[PDB]
Amino acid sequence: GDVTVILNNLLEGYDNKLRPDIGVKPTLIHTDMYVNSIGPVNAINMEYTIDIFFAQTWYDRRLKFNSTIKVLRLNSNMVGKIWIPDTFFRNSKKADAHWITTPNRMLRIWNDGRVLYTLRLTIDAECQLQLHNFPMDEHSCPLEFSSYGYPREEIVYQWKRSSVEVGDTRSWRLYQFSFVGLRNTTEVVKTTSGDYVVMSVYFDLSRRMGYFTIQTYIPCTLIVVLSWVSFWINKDAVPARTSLGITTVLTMTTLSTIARKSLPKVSYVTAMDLFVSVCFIFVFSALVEYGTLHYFVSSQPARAAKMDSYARIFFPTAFCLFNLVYWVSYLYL
Amino acid sequence: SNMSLVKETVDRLLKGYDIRLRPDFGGPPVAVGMNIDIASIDMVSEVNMDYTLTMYFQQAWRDKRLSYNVIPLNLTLDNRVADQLWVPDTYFLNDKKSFVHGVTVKNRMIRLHPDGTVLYGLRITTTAACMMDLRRYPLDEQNCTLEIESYGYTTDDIEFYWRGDDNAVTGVTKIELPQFSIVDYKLITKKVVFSTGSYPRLSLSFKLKRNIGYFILQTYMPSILITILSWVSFWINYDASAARVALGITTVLT
Amino acid sequence: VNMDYTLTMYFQQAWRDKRLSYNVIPLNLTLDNRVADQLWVPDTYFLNDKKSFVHGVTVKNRMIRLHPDGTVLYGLRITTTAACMMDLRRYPLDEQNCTLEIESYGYTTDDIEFYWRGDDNAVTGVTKIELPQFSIVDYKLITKKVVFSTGSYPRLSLSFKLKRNIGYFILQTYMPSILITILSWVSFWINYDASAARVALGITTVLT
Amino acid sequence: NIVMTQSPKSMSMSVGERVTLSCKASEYVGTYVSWYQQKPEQSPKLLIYGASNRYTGVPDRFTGSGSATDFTLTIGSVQAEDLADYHCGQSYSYPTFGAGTKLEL
Amino acid sequence: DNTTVFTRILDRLLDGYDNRLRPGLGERVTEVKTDIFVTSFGPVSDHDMEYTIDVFFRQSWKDERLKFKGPMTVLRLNNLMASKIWTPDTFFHNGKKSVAHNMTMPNKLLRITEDGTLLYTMRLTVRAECPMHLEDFPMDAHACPLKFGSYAYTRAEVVYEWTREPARSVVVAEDGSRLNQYDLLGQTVDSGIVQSSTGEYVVMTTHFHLKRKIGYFVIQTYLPCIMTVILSQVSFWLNRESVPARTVFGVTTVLTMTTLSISARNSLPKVAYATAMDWFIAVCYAFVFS
Amino acid sequence: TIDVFFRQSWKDERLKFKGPMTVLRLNNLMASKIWTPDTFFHNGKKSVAHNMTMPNKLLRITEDGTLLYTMRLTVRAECPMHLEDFPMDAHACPLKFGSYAYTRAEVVYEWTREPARSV
Amino acid sequence: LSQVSFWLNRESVPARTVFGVTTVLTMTTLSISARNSLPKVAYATAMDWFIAVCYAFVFS
Ligand SMILES: *[C@@H]1O[C@H](CO)[C@@H](O[C@@H]2O[C@H](CO)[C@@H](O[C@@H]3O[C@H](CO[C@H]4O[C@H](CO[C@H]5O[C@H](CO)[C@@H](O)[C@H](O)[C@@H]5O[C@H]5O[C@H](CO)[C@@H](O)[C@H](O)[C@@H]5O)[C@@H](O)[C@H](O[C@H]5O[C@H](CO)[C@@H](O)[C@H](O)[C@@H]5O)[C@@H]4O)[C@@H](O)[C@H](O[C@H]4O[C@H](CO)[C@@H](O)[C@H](O)[C@@H]4O[C@H]4O[C@H](CO)[C@@H](O)[C@H](O)[C@@H]4O[C@H]4O[C@H](CO)[C@@H](O)[C@H](O)[C@@H]4O)[C@@H]3O)[C@H](O)[C@H]2NC(C)=O)[C@H](O)[C@H]1NC(C)=O
Ligand SMILES: *[C@@H]1O[C@H](CO)[C@@H](O[C@@H]2O[C@H](CO)[C@@H](O[C@@H]3O[C@H](CO)[C@@H](O)[C@H](O)[C@@H]3O)[C@H](O)[C@H]2NC(C)=O)[C@H](O)[C@H]1NC(C)=O
Ligand SMILES: *[C@@H]1O[C@H](CO)[C@@H](O[C@@H]2O[C@H](CO)[C@@H](O[C@@H]3O[C@H](CO)[C@@H](O)[C@H](O)[C@@H]3O)[C@H](O)[C@H]2NC(C)=O)[C@H](O)[C@H]1NC(C)=O
Ligand SMILES: *[C@@H]1O[C@H](CO)[C@@H](O[C@@H]2O[C@H](CO)[C@@H](O[C@@H]3O[C@H](CO)[C@@H](O)[C@H](O)[C@@H]3O)[C@H](O)[C@H]2NC(C)=O)[C@H](O)[C@H]1NC(C)=O
Ligand SMILES: *[C@@H]1O[C@H](CO)[C@@H](O[C@@H]2O[C@H](CO)[C@@H](O)[C@H](O)[C@H]2NC(C)=O)[C@H](O)[C@H]1NC(C)=O
Ligand SMILES: *[C@@H]1O[C@H](CO)[C@@H](O)[C@H](O)[C@H]1NC(C)=O
Ligand SMILES: *[C@@H]1O[C@H](CO)[C@@H](O)[C@H](O)[C@H]1NC(C)=O
Repeated sequence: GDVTVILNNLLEGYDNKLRPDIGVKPTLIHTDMYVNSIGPVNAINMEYTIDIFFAQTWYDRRLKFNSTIKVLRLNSNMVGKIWIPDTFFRNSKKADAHWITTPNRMLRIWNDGRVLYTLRLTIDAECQLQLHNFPMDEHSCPLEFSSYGYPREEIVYQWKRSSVEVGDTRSWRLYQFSFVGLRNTTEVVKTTSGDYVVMSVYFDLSRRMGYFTIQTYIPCTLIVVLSWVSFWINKDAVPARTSLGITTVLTMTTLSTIARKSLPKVSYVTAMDLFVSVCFIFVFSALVEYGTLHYFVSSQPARAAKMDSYARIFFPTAFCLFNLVYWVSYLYL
Repeated sequence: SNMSLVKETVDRLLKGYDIRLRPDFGGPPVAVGMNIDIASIDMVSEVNMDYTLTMYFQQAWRDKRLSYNVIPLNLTLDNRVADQLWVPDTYFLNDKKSFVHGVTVKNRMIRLHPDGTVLYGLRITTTAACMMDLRRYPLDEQNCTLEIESYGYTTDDIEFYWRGDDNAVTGVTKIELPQFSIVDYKLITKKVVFSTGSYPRLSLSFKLKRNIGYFILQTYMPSILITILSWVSFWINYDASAARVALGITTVLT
Repeated sequence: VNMDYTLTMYFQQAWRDKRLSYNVIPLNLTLDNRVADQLWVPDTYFLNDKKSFVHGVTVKNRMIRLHPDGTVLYGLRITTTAACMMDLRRYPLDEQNCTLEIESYGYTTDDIEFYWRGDDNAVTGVTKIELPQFSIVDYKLITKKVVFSTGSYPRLSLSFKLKRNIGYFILQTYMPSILITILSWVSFWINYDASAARVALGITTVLT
Repeated sequence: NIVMTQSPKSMSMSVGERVTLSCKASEYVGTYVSWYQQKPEQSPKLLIYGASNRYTGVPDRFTGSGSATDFTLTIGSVQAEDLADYHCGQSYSYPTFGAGTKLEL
Repeated sequence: DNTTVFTRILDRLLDGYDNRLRPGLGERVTEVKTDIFVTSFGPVSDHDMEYTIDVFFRQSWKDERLKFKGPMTVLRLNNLMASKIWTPDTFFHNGKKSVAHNMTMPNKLLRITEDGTLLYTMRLTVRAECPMHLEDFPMDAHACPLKFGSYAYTRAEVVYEWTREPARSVVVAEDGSRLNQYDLLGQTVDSGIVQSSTGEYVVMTTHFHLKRKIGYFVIQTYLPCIMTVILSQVSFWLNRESVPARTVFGVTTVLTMTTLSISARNSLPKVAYATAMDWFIAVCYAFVFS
Repeated sequence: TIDVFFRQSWKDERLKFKGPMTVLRLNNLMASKIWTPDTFFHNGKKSVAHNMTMPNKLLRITEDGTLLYTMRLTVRAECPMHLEDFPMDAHACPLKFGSYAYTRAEVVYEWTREPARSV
Repeated sequence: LSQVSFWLNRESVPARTVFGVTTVLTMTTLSISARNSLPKVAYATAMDWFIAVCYAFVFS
């Protein structure tokens, strides 16, 4: 009817290469979001998937009409004919909008020129996780976005009071982590082209320790007590105790390989490989203890007889002390 | 108003413009200056013999046709006008897959200046292929680069140079790698000679040095401890034939 | 593991368009592959494909070829990763059977008619396919008219029958298990006084 | 330099029988050996280009047989005018011709 | 106004140009001269029986509809002008998924000489096929072909040829070898004529002769097999009154041989014949069992 | 993953005609010159619309304006699972699709047959 | 195979030791291979409880 006439009058003498007020003042853009789901945070690539509904609203004095209808509600068929800011996410490894079935976009041009432009995004953002205290570690890793070609003097972003709103926090794919909070931040960065307004949203993720427990902490200690069992077998049965020790060492190194293969290649010492190395050292100590016991049996038997009962008390006590110290130091940190 | 003036200036610049002709199509070569802001070197694979890096590749040339004097400000046009201007045919020789990121728009900048200087930036993610010499793994230093060359235009049609010659590449000292460490980086400007002509070429070469802590902790320590556990078999008396054989065999298996 | 199979074919269609009929020149015109964006070409789709593409090097690999009587030929070079649902109740001694259903999408049976050209020499190059594991035993061409809630659409089927070779499995998993059982049998010739030797034999055998 | 040993060096055949000439290269020359017919006081005329491909104007009795190294040229039922020199020459590298075979009756 | 006179030249050049008809549609046969400059011979994958390559595909024909006389001899035009003229539709008969790099602009090149001779160069990665016979594994030698011809243009319309001597056409860069395991010996070009269901086409074939390096397979299969056999034959020097030790020797050597026979076979595609490494592994297993 | 024939049908009063045929079985390229609803899947991750060999779409314009627009999709949706009975568990994998940029006061969706016989 | 270790006589120590150790190793690798199939989830499944009980049995 007359809405076609309005849309035709808005695009007569319209240049979609020039931002509104190109030579007057910067364009204030209000940005909102809606985090549907924060996908799996894989430590190997130091990245995490997020799915958002990015909404940008600005003022355009050229798309200003005066008719009975107050607001124009449009699909993505009029996005390529008006000006659209070139907001890009500075820490996204690979990100893309959705196109099924029709391009997921929304354009609402109010009566006074205020435009709202909403799109759906699936961003594989990047954040370098400091993999210390593993797996009792907490991260706060961001999502930063800014204009690409427009510096601070041309496009200025600004959060709304209730801008970012998480979803249900129940149907998310956060397996090993647990959402505890978020915070918005705005700063200005320097680049080879100029000064840019960079907005950020920091998500705080806390690794819940329910899986790595049964994956490495239970089998390692059970392997260690398997090694301790040799301290009760009679000292005359040599092959039994040697097999115990050496096969326990083999299983220990295999389990250490798996545990270290969990997270990526990092050149520092975490809290999990520290645990598996202490367990490996304990099994090594048990084996060399039996070796010295057997060597001393030929020289003086009572020495080894006392050594056995001494080790029976010294080994579990040292293990329990180390476990207490380690867990206290790495949990309350 | 100022917007009408800007609109008429841009409509004047883009009217009577031929994309098939570089600036000075008969005269001297065009001078394209390169800047690079490396965001991150994502992954360095020894199995595929390549690495992935994301950069803000930026070029700056002087197009005497896009010159204006009625307004003093630097126009920043929409990134869709780069299909109506001339931009140099710069390609990376050792790339395998690359893509300008396209969220929320095609990530490129195209900014004109009042003296004609055009500034064209991209956000590329190139999987450069660099072959490694693993004869000293993991106590080795890789030196593998990124080569930037012009495809269509020979050296009498285009000239590449770094802008600043030492600040053209930034963001290297801020890169953290989980396994490597950037020792230094070099910027080389030269010419290659193919069967069709002599073409310009730039090279940004990194010298990564591999860390040793993870390898020691993961596969050097178990080797030494298994060797010592093998030595343990010497304290066992020669009468026990089921113990020393078991120790040696299991150490071999480990 | 994906229950699929990737095949590259030269898929050619030939119809009769009366509007592309010329009687001035006597030669069979062959136009660039870019004129196909201005003709009508049938909306053919493979029903059981998952990811497919017309090869685009050095150009979009398609052929358009008119004829002086209006007949049009239209060939593509497709690489379809079709779905091959397998019954593995006899693996690796099984004969598989997976098809390639070629159906027209938009046009009912009163708007298009599919038929193999030759009806036996339509599909060539099957006896030249040399697979590393399977071996094509037979292929059959079928012509049906499927019925959906929006009409009755034509359908062609090209069906293979791949027989899996058993040499590799005889090499990899049958022979080691057989020799491991033979090894386990040695545990009887050892004297029954040896308590660690026979247990070592049995345990290593179970573990292998 | 790829040397071409053409055989036989001199052969005589009567009219009406199939004659076979051979030309064996040293290295690989893949279907890139041409056969020329040089009558006396005349310039050579190309007979068989490629490996087995008659030049436009060549009778159907000349036909070639190609390979990677060894090549043959067969003339079924030679006439009285087929008496000339027959040179094989490769072109996979810089062209090097054979010694030629004198055809007599 | 030099850009203006060149724009006038290019506008007069495409006045009445039909980019759907080859030069000399009914009056001649097109002669496309081909050339290849392999910048990098990628890694030959043994499982997929494929090999990657990265070439500079140069083509050149003569289009009389593009004759021009001006201040310059050759026109080094953009890569988008090549979409408004006729360009041959060469395709690789044994390509799987090849890409034509377009970073940053489309990687192409067009030089229009003043007498109509065109030069059209592309930079493209071809992921070609290379069927292998692995009966001499890992001491085999292959000839990985790279066939390319025309699509939709038979032998009567478009014929291909090499521009320089066929030996000096397919060039390889010096540092252009990403072969970790193989070793490129040399190229070998050839021309042929194939017959399809549509017509009779011209096919340009190029073989790259490869020769596998035994260095890895030695240290990873032949060394452990020989070491296991030696460890097993050590069992004879022990005394006969030691049953557990000799039994452990035997069973551990058998387990090692089994794990090795399973692991080493995993590398190769599932072929139905026995390679050489399989014969070595079988003989070592027979020795341990003996 | 789920391979669907997503069918839609609205009534456009601006597409009434009067000719020899009743239903215009048009080509899939006419669907871009008319209005077609932008139905998006609320939980789909990476859905593809197939392009072999031509765009797998359909358009039948009935003489009274009743349109019909089917696509062939391959939807990869999210199915949140509670793996507390693994491997004796039962799941209910949802597939939610609605409109984008069109609220309830503008575009309402409805099944075309009895809701038990639509999917 | 672990509970079989009870029918052997008390004089043969290395045999019972081998039984015990190899059954514990098999249970460890089975637990790992069973957790590998699932997503890295932070609760305990039914199969996890079954494998824990079997581990308790072999260790006992
Ligand atoms: C190197 O080479 C690469 C390979 O060629 C190249 O990649 C290509 O890049 C270009 C440039 O970006 C892409 O072209 C654009 O793609 C946009 C969306 O891209 C998505 O979709 C395509 C598939 O495109 C189909 O789907 C969209 C969405 O529905 C349609 O809009 C398309 O027309 C097309 O639809 C047909 O096909 C469908 C089947 O798929 C059918 O169902 C349908 O019916 C049609 O038949 C995907 O391939 C993309 O994936 C790639 O990109 C993502 C990006 O993140 C990558 O991650 C991924 O890995 C892939 O690489 C992606 O998913 C299109 O929207 C866009 O079309 C608009 O823009 C152009 C340019 O401005 C216009 O000319 C055009 O007319 C369109 O404008 C209209 O529509 C917009 C809608 O927003 C309106 O706003 C606008 O006003 C205008 O409306 C007018 O026309 C309408 C009709 O068109 C009409 O309805 C209106 O009323 C009005 O009149 C453009 O096509 C191309 O897809 C890439 N291809 C590939 C294979 O990657 C790369 O860039 C090269 N690199 C360099 C450096 O050069
Ligand atoms: C990594 O390897 C590359 C290539 O192997 C090294 O690049 C080489 O760098 C040297 C030093 O600049 C270049 O030599 C120079 O030649 C110019 C010629 O005018 C001369 O003026 C200089 O004095 C110097 O001799 C050499 O050409 C260059 N080679 C290539 C192929 O680019 C690089 O130095 C290595 N190290 C690092 C940290 O990148
Ligand atoms: C899916 O398949 C369809 C059908 O083949 C593809 O549509 C075709 O897309 C190309 C590329 O945009 C169109 O070519 C264009 O033609 C216009 C003239 O209208 C020209 O100005 C452009 O420069 C370009 O050459 C082509 O016309 C179009 N087919 C039809 C019938 O219109 C579609 O691109 C395919 N999608 C993907 C992702 O491959
Ligand atoms: C592979 O599987 C397909 C389908 O599972 C087999 O195709 C089936 O072949 C039989 C025998 O040709 C068809 O029966 C036919 O019925 C029609 C009814 O008129 C009759 O005219 C024919 O003479 C024949 O009796 C059957 O319809 C067809 N399956 C379907 C769904 O149409 C195929 O034989 C199997 N083997 C191979 C080597 O492909
Ligand atoms: C998101 O950003 C907004 C604006 O930057 C924050 O809103 C401010 O909240 C503080 C209290 O925390 C008030 O004192 C300010 O007046 C608010 N600003 C405005 C403009 O209303 C909001 O707190 C941020 N959300 C966080 C940090 O979670
Ligand atoms: C345009 O850029 C130049 C380069 O630094 C700068 O000197 C000038 O001030 C800029 N113009 C404006 C209006 O800021
Ligand atoms: C065109 O094709 C037909 C059949 O393929 C053939 O009979 C005819 O000879 C062809 N035209 C010419 C001019 O050869």
